[PDB]
Amino acid sequence: KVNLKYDSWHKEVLSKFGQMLGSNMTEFHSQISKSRQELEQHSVDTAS
Amino acid sequence: MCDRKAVIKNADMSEEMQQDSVECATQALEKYNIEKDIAAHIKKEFDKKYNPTWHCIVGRNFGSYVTHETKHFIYFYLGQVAILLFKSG
Amino acid sequence: MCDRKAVIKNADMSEEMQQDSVECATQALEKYNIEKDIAAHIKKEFDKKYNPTWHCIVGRNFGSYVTHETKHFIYFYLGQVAILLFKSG
Repeated sequence: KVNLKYDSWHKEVLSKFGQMLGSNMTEFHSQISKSRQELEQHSVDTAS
Repeated sequence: MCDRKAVIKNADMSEEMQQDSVECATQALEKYNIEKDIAAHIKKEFDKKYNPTWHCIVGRNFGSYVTHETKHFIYFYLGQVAILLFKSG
Repeated sequence: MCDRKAVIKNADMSEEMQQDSVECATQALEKYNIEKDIAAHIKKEFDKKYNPTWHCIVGRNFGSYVTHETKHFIYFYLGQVAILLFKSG
């Protein structure tokens, strides 16, 4: 009984991390999709 | 339905198109048995869907290094079959 | 030089271009032990020589169906190693 309890507790504890993993995924996307445009943006000319 | 879990081994992608790739590659593998023909089916179906042109390979032992269009590159595993698909052109 | 006879299956490109592919592919196979690095070598040296964008696939079994611009397609065997090199970009 307590071994099954350990297993269930460990599994549900594991389940918490996916939210923060998705958070870092969102960070990945925000970096890449914006950085493509940002690298295409600037140049030596354009006296702005 | 044989639950061949997808492990996507690289992608410069959005997620919806990756899952479309997984689903349709599973459909092709269920429908055909020739790796060349699997890649052919997947390549035509994406060429129809998200506008040409891609390049798709289906196989077990193969290594690749190509240049692709941004947000248009996937490479995953279904069962024992590695499937790469990148848009360039 | 181990005379790995380049039995060439599919080809839409010139014979000197074929021979350049075959020579530097012997070069890539004799220099590298990983098929991914071999393909990276060949694609990079074709990008240097015959301009981007090349796509090289080195493997022992795989299914390929790609769109290539004309005069830029090779698919041959060095020993048991299948090599598919095509330009698309």
